[PDB]
Amino acid sequence: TQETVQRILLEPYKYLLQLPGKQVRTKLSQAFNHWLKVPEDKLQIIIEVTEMLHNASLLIDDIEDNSKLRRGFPVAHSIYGIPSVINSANYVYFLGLEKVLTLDHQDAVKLFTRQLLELHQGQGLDIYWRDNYTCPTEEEYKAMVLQKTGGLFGLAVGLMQLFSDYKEDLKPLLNTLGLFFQIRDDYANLHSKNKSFCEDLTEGKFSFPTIHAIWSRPESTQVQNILRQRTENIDIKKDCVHYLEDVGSFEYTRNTLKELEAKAYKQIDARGGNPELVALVKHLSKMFK
Amino acid sequence: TQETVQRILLEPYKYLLQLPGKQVRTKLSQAFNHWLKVPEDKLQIIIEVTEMLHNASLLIDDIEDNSKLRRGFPVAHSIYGIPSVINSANYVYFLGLEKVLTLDHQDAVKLFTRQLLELHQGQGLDIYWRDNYTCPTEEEYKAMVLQKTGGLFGLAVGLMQLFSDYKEDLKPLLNTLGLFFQIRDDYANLHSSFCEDLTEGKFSFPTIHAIWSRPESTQVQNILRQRTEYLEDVGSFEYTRNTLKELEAKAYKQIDARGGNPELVALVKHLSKMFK
Repeated sequence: TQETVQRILLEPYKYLLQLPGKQVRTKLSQAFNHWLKVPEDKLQIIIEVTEMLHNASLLIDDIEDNSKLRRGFPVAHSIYGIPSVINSANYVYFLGLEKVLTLDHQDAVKLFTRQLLELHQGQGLDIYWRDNYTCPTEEEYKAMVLQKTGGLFGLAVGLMQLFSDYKEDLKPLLNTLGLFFQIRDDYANLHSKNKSFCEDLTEGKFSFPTIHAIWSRPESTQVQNILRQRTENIDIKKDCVHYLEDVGSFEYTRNTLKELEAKAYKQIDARGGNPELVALVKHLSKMFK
Repeated sequence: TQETVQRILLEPYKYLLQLPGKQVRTKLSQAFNHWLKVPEDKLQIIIEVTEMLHNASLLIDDIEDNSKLRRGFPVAHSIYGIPSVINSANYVYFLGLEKVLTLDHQDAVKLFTRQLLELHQGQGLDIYWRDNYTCPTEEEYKAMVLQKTGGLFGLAVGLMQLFSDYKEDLKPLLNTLGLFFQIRDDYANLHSSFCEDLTEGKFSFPTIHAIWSRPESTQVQNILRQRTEYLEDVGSFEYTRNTLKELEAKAYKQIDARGGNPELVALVKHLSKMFK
């Protein structure tokens, strides 16, 4: 009956849509429309595509990170099982490709193909580093973030620019915003004090503050011992936070974010200014200010 | 030095490739070019896409069925972990789409999307029945197989048809070959345990016959899910053997209806020795 089969195939995806989300990709797309001025018919398809693909990748991320909860609620594969979530999220990917084909543009699929290939390289490296106990350098981590986060950012803005007269190069600004967002999340996860606490330590992932501490003081192995343990001991995680403070990694992260915030303002002005985008950067910058 | 990233991302996929296995999709697609006469440069790209999608779907299936072994060796996620295999397989999916774009044909991506959506609908039904222990009927299983297995055969011949003037209908033969190859794999895995797959809810052609050969009022189970609502007294393996014997004969008549194809006939006859 087709409508029946699509219903059971989208069930894990529909569960995730009800969970609390931030929709930052929507808020960044609307800010970039200040320049691009994309007609509303194409713009809605673009936004649906982007959030479709972003929501499907969250389903996959939670499996790949062994997450237990998502925003306070049980994770999707805890309820529907790993096999259903994989097939559902993967099915959504190709529903997104099907929707991209409705934009009626020869370059749209090429963009889709490139950006999804970028996101899988980013996510793959991040997984590989964690699963093979290989701590990346700061440069390597930044290069990976540009792919993992720049993937969907670049898909949205790139597709918009296909239907815009504004042809200026927005890729440097997008790279700054990709780093800014990811490192700000790394900082919040650890520098924060019901609510989850340092779940990146429990997930054993190398984040920006832990990477700095590892290479800053290689004589010590404290952070490695905690990440390898992949434990949920609150006290062990608290001791990791105390270490990153004395080593000065939280300050290093704040200075990195402040420098990124300043580059974003300089890059936004070069592109002609964008009060919506500027206001958004400032509001997110208070966290480390 | 940046191509190392690509080697890392394809480690689980390359492990399954190295595993000794028949390349039916390749020889089948080469035998179909006896009719379609695709230029060899385009045929090679089509073959690569097909085997890419095939081996990537195998990495995912083994997770989705909790398989322990493939081609006699441990499953890739038992070596590289489930996270790496999911990413690797999905990466190959979009490397396959990128390779399709090199065919330089406006209709290729539309065909790629349609078949990929068909495959995930077949794989999703297979998972749903297994999770709810609602064994499918023979009819339901065969409809599911024509998507989960024909979807890939249909991509290969469909793309070949984009570069050919041959306009004869090959869909009946493809449906026959798809059912044939699937039931043959079902027979081989269970022939040289029944209770294991049954206890675990793994539904295949021989076990489907075992369930529905008796009263089998599995409507209590079907009333618990979005589902709703096997003849002569013979063994399940023998029923599978007769079904396969019928499919081989149907394939021969359909090949003869298309003027003949000695390589295709030889491929079927060779694969048919499994149940004879």
